[PDB]
Amino acid sequence: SSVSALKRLERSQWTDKMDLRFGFERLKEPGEKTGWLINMHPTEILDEDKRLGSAVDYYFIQDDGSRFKVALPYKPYFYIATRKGCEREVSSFLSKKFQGKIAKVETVPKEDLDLPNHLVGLKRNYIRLSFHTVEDLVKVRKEISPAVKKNREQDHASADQLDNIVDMREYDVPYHIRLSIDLKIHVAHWYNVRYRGNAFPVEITRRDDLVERPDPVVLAFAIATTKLPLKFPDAETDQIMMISYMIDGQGYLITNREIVSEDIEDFEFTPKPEYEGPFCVFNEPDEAHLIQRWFEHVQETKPTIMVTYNGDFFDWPFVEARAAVHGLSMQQEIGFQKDSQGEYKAPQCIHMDCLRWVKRDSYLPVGSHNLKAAAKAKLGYDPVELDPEDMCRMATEQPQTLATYSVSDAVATYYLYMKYVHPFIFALCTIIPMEPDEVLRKGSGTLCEALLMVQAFHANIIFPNKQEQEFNKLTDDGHVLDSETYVGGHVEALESGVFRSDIPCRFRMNPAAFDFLLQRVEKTLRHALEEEEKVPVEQVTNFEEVCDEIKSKLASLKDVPSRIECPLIYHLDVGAMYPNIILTNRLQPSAMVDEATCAACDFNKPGANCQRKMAWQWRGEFMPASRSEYHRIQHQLESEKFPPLFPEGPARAFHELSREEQAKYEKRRLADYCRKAYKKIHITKVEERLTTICQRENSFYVDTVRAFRDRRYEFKGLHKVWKKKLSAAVEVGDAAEVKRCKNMEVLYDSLQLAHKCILNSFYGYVMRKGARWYSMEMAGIVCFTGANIITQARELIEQIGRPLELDTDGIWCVLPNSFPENFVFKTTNVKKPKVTISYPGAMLNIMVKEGFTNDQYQELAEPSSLTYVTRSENSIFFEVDGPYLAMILPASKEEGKKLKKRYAVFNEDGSLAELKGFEVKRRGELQLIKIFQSSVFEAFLKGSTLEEVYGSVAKVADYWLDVLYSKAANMPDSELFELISENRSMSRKLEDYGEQKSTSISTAKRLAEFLGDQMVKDAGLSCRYIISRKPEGSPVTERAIPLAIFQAEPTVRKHFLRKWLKSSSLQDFDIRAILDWDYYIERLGSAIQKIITIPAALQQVKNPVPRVKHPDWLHKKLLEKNDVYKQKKISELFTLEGRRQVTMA
Amino acid sequence: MFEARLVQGSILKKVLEALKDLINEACWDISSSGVNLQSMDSSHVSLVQLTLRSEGFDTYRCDRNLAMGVNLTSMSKILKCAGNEDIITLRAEDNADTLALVFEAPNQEKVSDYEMKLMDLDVEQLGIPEQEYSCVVKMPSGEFARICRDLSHIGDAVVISCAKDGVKFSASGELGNGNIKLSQTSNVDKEEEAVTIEMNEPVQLTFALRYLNFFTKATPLSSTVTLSMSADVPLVVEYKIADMGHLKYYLAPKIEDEEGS
Amino acid sequence: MFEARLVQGSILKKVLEALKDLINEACWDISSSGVNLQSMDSSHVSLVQLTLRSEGFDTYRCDRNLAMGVNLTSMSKILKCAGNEDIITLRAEDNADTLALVFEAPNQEKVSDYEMKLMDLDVEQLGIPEQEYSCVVKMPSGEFARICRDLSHIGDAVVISCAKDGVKFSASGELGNGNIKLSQTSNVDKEEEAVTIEMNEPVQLTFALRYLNFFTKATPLSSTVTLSMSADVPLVVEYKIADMGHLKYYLAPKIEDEEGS
Amino acid sequence: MFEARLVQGSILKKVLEALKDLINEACWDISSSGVNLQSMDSSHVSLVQLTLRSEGFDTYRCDRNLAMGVNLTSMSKILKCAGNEDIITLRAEDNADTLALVFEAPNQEKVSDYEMKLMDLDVEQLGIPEQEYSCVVKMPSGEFARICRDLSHIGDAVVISCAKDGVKFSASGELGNGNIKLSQTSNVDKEEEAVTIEMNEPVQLTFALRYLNFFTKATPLSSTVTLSMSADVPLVVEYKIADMGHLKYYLAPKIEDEEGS
DNA sequence: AGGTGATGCTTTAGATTTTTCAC
DNA sequence: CAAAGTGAAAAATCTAAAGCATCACCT
Ligand code: SF4
Repeated sequence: SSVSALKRLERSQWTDKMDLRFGFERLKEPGEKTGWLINMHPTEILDEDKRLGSAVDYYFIQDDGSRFKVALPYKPYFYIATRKGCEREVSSFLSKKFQGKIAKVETVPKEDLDLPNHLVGLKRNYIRLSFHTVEDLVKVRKEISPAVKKNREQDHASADQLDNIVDMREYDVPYHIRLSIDLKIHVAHWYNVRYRGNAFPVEITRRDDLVERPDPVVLAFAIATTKLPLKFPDAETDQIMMISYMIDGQGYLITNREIVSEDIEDFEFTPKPEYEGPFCVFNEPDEAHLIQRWFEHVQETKPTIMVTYNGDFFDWPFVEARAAVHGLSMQQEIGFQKDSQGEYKAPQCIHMDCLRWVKRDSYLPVGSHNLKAAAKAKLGYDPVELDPEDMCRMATEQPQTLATYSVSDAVATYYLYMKYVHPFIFALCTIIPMEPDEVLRKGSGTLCEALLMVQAFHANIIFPNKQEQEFNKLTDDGHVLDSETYVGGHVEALESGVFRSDIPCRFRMNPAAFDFLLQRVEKTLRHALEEEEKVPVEQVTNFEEVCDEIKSKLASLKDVPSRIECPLIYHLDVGAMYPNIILTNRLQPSAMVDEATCAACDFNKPGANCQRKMAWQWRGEFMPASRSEYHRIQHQLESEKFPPLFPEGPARAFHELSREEQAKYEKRRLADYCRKAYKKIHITKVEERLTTICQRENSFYVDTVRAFRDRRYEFKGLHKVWKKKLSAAVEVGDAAEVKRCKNMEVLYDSLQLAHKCILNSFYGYVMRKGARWYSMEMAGIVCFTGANIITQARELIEQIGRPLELDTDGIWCVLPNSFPENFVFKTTNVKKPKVTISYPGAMLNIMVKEGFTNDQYQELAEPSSLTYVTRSENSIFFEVDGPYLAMILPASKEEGKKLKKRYAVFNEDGSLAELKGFEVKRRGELQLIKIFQSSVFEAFLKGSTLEEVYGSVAKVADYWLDVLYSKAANMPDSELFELISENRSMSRKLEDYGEQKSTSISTAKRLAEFLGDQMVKDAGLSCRYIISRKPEGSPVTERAIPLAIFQAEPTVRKHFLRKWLKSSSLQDFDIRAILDWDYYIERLGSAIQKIITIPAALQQVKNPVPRVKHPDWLHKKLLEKNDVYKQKKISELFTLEGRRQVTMA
Repeated sequence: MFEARLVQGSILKKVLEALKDLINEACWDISSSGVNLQSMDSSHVSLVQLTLRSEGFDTYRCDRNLAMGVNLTSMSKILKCAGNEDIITLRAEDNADTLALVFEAPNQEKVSDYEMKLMDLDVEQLGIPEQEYSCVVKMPSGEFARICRDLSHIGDAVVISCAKDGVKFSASGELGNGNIKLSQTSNVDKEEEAVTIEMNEPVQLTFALRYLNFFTKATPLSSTVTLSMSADVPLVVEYKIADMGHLKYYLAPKIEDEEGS
Repeated sequence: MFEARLVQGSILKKVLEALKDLINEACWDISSSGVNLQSMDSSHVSLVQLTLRSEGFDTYRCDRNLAMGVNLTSMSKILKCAGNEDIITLRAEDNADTLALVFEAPNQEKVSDYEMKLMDLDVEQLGIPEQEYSCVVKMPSGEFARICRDLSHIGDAVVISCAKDGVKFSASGELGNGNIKLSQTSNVDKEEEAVTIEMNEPVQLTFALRYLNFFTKATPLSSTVTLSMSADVPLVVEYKIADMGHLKYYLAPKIEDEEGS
Repeated sequence: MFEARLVQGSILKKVLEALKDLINEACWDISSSGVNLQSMDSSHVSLVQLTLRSEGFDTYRCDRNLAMGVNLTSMSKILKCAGNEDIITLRAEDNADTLALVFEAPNQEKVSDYEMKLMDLDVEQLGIPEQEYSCVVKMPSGEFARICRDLSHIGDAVVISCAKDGVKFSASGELGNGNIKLSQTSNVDKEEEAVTIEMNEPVQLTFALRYLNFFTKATPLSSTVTLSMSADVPLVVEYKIADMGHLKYYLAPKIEDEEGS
């Protein structure tokens, strides 16, 4: 009560004095000041009326660096809708029960989206309860959540106004977001701020024209930690060496000299002409002198940005442990406190981590998310490394190595942040009104959620409640569903193997399809001109010339359709294909309308220019239980009691249990009943359903992403324009013009990269529970439209080439050499003197608009007269990335089925453009297979005949398999240890799983026998192990010999391995003699068969190597096709009679 | 109003089960000559032929020249419901929806009826070329079927020769080669066990071992087996089921494609 | 302590082979009269009631009527050592820790001892209602198991139609439908193949096939099984051997899904 | 010319069938004295032996000695060709890269010739430890196989013990433990069912069971087995083949830790 | 020495479950 | 009291569904 109030007050005052310690003054004098935001944070500041007043704070700087802040209070609120005629009394009783919490009660109608009579002009009326603090909000929402839960429970089943309220909303999304959208505040932009007394709220305005913006103070500290061998690295055991850090180009370093042997001097790291960071050395005799010198250095810094990767798991608990050993108070010193979900939020500073962007939102290879790999990707040059096992002695022998390593790592960290992550924060501060930490941490799906809130309040529509997952789904026959999904990613690879463009291959074409192209060559080119660049034909000068060139080349392909010629690897990529199709058909989540509610609309004219007959298939994975036996088992459940979930509580009854344990009871009982009853518990079928979609709603998602795609195109166009301007100014050399033009081009690059990320985020919103617009058909219908497109491409290129991979949004493919691919059209127009046109994308575009010109595109031209102007639009634009030199396609082990979504490509120079889906980018598991993957990916690019390429891959495979077939006697054992180190995590304790059998549980049992239960007392253990072979007649999960046994002294270590081995006869116990090759050999065999053997066998290569065997299903067909005794059709030997059809009896 | 009953239900059981692993939808037809089956595999290789005499049935009332194309897996599953020594009758109508089969036992108590739904498909029909074939053997059924079963795993391709010495079947694979040689029989009175040959010209051909393996499940249909073949000619192996009718079978051979010289 | 020993090794062997898969756990509540095996089935619909009396044994000594019980799987695994006429011998104590299973040869040479860890259960005692049965049939075991296997691969819901003449089973399968006809047998000499029917009222109940297939695993018990039922009551299957006891098999009737009307 | 004539057919194919799961590749020193088998097993924990000398054969021509090698699974699948009554002959040559096998039917019209592309081997040969054997169990191997497979269902390993009271075949399992006891036959007139254990000293030793089961796959060639053994030596489970030859299997003792904790 | 089916002994394809990746 | 997962791999292990090699009568 009052103790909580004074606790919150003293917390507020502590945070306030803490905040003013680091600059950011309390702006309390009247006046108007220019401002440029960096971060936001909520707090409590006492009001003019003595009430504990919750607020938020905005942190602004200027060009000089004037660090100040302003407090923003607003009443917390949420909306409630009841039945019709139950809003006034609800407001009255809520006002008279929530006094001291609610400031005022107001009726704010908001526009529904999921409602019958959809946007006929009816607006649902909500009630809005303006509270005081977020803590009162929490206690009120906990008071109301089971009340509204039971209210909707009788609503499902079928007085007081507490029952009439039937919805709570925006409860998952906290106060930051709705205050951010309430005042239209968009972060990190130039705003004008004016304080006019405490009696009036501080007013903030958006200044729009000032796109020029400064650089805030940054910190890029570079950590290093000595770790004892066979130990988790921690601050309590060992001690720090030094620190170096970078500020806006200028860097420093602070170095503890008690363990550092020698003093150090200034370093420079300039590997690039536009890269430069100067340093300065501060050397500290004491580790306390280290930590203080760093802390007063950041005291004088007035710091706002302090970024190092993976801070919230290895640096901030580390540093607070360091301060706790010395007794230093971190909360007073800075304020770095553990978050409720395992981070260290800074109320005065900003701490990022690139692992929240290089691993997730950079769309790079996942396993190459390390900072050296990030540098080799983006900077292009990998910095120096160290082994954490032996870096303690490396530090003690020489400190200059760690000094150069840390300064290089820090300056690379700054360059990675500046070139990519400041664009990202500006990118996401453009319109998404979020503070950057939860921008990085929360997903791009939540970013799309944020955009939905932004344009929803611009639409002034209500936010849908984030739905809960409901079990016991019942179909039309009331049939129990197990798990629901779609038809899935229609991902198929037709052929497989090596495909290098310069190395020639075989083509077998159809001249009929070539003539089919020929009658519409000119129509293709015309549609390419007037619809891509909106450029008419009459401006084009040499249209006839390129037309005749196309005729000549296509006839030069047409005359001999079966040839051996150099492949042309072209990717039929269509990025943002999803919202393109939603643009074509105006696909809205609550325009998702069934016919029984399509008739509820007022546009069901016989001239059906508004109903789209969209078809889709529903996958059904369901329980065989019927309605009747479900009734019997539910009556048997509710007839008696249950064991209590309450420890030593009353007997547990059905009618007051919660939902999930009842679902568990139901699934177990039906599962084993049908296991003994129906032979299967999961039955797979793919039905078909037909459901149209409406078109005339607010279309906020549709027109929002259309506006975003137009902004994409114009931002990219201005990106080329201003980068040409920047280059020309570089040959000019005037400093002001070049610096403002770099500002403009990084602005445009920021925007385009932003909206590339968001178009990569649109599709993923709907297959996740607890969202605004969960769907079961939206992504389904769009992937069916895309499936139709890619199938039609597969027959089309099936006539005119070879389709390699049918991957959702991109179709990797190959073309003949003389195929028309790109043509430049010289025009008389001054603005575009020459127009470059890619032929295959153009002809696919005319195909997809011949099949898919949506004539139902209707726009609300006049909202007053409800005018819906029907028109026809085309937008289905494809693209082909630069011709790829290489194309590799792996296959699978089993019969007739290959890998899906797994492949790799290479540019003309052979750069690592794209590689994904393999274990080599998968963390954990086995690592030696990862390193053979790395070696063979390096060895792919050599060669000019595919036989010699396969021979070189065979040579590197022969090397790395004769490494292990020679038992590695003449080579050391540590890298062997890290190669064979198989690690499987303990998600629960050893005693939790119990009777479950796995290699992890067996390893935990071996640890329990070795060092007692103290090593296996909890979960999260990095249980490292290998596999043993000497034990015979034993399951492979059994005998999971751990690596932790190696710490024991040789008599006890031997005795334990006799105990686990059940054989005391052995006397020499080398680790090579305790291996079990069989799991290693089967792992490498599966990998090799997936990567090289099966695709080469498919590519008429006699073997990759005689050291691998093959599944014998392909062996039969190869040995029969290697002989002249082919199969014979009936018709040539046997005469025919005619086709006969059987009729109904 | 079509009726056809046969006393030897067992021979019907075995003939309808021994057509399984090459065809899923047979082409059964009913005419004045009896009931006849001609069906060709889904993998466009081989043809099977079955004919039955009208008098082979105890009663055979063919009211119309009706052909029925029905599935085979469920046909044999509902077929195996019958016991070994039980009488079988087949019923069909000028217009209906479902084939009718009634199973009756000699103890006149274990009597069962069944209702099999009819389906509709369009199928190809192939002509039968009849010409003078080089060699006709009169081989015991169990011995030839045993040869088919045992030579199944020496390889997947079998070559077959006929001579004055007799008949030889030679097959080989990656592991090795095996050949079986048959002489002629004169010192035995039981012609079912006896083997006799005729010859017109030398025969050195080869056939699909695997399809003969899947077909050879018709062993006890006839006590002996007779064959007939020539070069680039249909293989005619036929199983004469007494005066009931006969089974026949047609196979695609292998021809040696010419090479450069 | 507890002691019993009997010479017929086949009887309990096939009893355990019948009861091994249908029920996992049962309570062995021995008394002065003997033991009674009722089991709360994991299916929770098909109840079982086994009775065992003491006159059939050669020795039967016990000190206290223990309400013990063990898993039937381990019992099947340990009596799988038993043959046909090997003398079965069992020893036990007043406390439930380890049983002794002894098998003695008919030719007095082979002996054995086996030990098993016991377990403690808590199963409430189900009632075994006794009533008059409107229809009873003494069904010979072999062809009843045959018709269960007959409709097993064909249908998943067998109807029973017990009439004055006999009983009729039909079903509705994906491939089709059919029926089997039963009646009294009068002229048959062997009564184990004879079938007789008690009737008071025709009872129509639809039933799962392969559950009865689990129950028909008791076919080597006797050549003839007793099958009894009435209206609106679970059916009872009665198996009888020697003067040993009786097994009652209480299977609840699944009604027609009435949601369609 | 490495010739061998012999009347029987079932015995050779079944003794090579006996090695289907224990040896995939072995050594056959085809000598003038005969042919012999001796190798490690696949897991290299046991010794196998098959002896087959010249005077068993009808005619047996062999000038030099050649130690050939063949995949046991391959020729085992090949040796399932002729019947058990078939009379068998095998020969080889100086360049015997392939075997030359003929199956000839008893009625002398169905003759088949077989060949197999061979492969060489290099597995070290060791001398069998020959010494006095303390205990031998001359008991019919069918019962031995039955009981060992029966206890294999409950037990994983065995404890052999032949003391002055009799033979104890103990077997501890995770579910339960069991032991097998047998004494001398006294009232059995026939000596093929009799057990006669010559008695030297009591023994308690441990061996494997699944390898013993693999050895007991080879019963139907002999009526009885000798289980020859001493203290701390591998078991000698000897099967008499015929007058043709014999065979020995040597299973290693399980070295349990005799020391205390 | 074969003809009807039991009866069991391998064999092979799903079934199921648990981490652990990509989206 | 808390917590953004679910298809796909891949195997371990647990299964059942058959394929096929011996037996209960009978001259
Ligand atoms: S498709 Fe047309 S008729 Fe149907 S709901 Fe939408 S606007 Fe109304």
